[PDB]
Amino acid sequence: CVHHIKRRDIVLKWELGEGAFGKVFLAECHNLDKMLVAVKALDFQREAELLTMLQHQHIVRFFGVCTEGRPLLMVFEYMRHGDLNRFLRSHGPDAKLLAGGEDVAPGPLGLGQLLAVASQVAAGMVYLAGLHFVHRDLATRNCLVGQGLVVKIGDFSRDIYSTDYYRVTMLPIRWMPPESILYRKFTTESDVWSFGVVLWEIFTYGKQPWYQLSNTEAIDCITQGRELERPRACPPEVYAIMRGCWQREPQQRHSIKDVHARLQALAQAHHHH
Ligand SMILES: c1cncc(CNc2ccc3ncnc(Nc4ccc(N5CCOCC5)cc4)c3n2)c1
Ligand SMILES: [Cl-]
Repeated sequence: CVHHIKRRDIVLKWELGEGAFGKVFLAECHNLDKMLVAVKALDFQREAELLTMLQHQHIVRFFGVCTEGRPLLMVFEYMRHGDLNRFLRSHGPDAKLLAGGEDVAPGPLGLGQLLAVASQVAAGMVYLAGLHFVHRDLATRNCLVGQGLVVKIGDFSRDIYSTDYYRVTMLPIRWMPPESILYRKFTTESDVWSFGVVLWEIFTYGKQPWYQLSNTEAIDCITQGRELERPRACPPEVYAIMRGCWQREPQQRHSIKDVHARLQALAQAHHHH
């Protein structure tokens, strides 16, 4: 089902960044005549199958693979502003004094932009839950930002701090509910919990959840029922949505459809203000 692209049709331009299990290049792709794309260089067939199967406005567009020798390539649409975690951090309260001279309006993202970012990640999660698909690793580091604040889920691995994953098989324990940490029970309800944690990342401008703690201390705090504090930039109504995602019992957590509807209502009420 995965579309195969000829190596000759892929012209690598320059590296955009590099992660753990691969590199990311800006490239030009022919016969897709001349298109600007992002190429990830390294199961490969299973991850490619998933990206082929998924098709939504808030899931990164996938064009196919190149298995003509080595290295294995994955072709995606180019998302200009990169990963959402770095985007949040570089557009936070300390965006002006740290940004470059050419950078357009350096400063923190306003409430309207934070809600639009949150609403687009939720739209992608609504699509995944409708297909009974469990992501298992939802976090801003796995999201991408394109021109005009277009936000999409881009991956189904890399990290900002090495502490994002815990060796139990690497688990993103800071994003996980107690049933996932304790029994590896992954469901659309464990994904809604991770979405509540993504909301916390958005409203802290990309801070690591439980940053003050080591992964073993975070496991203890999470399983004991400790809740992440309300971020300074988070309105009380957004924190109430986070708490709805964080109900201890998986079946008591708000559905992603209701979370999305509430984020969309708040975003619409703030558009003209
Ligand atoms: C990340 C999240 N989700 C999916 C991925 C792979 N998939 C895709 C697809 C399309 C892409 N279009 C542009 N950029 C992409 N990724 C990219 C570019 C630069 C960085 N860095 C490295 C660290 O310092 C700052 C710059 C990071 C990631 C990208 N990744 C990657
Ligand atoms: Cl509340």
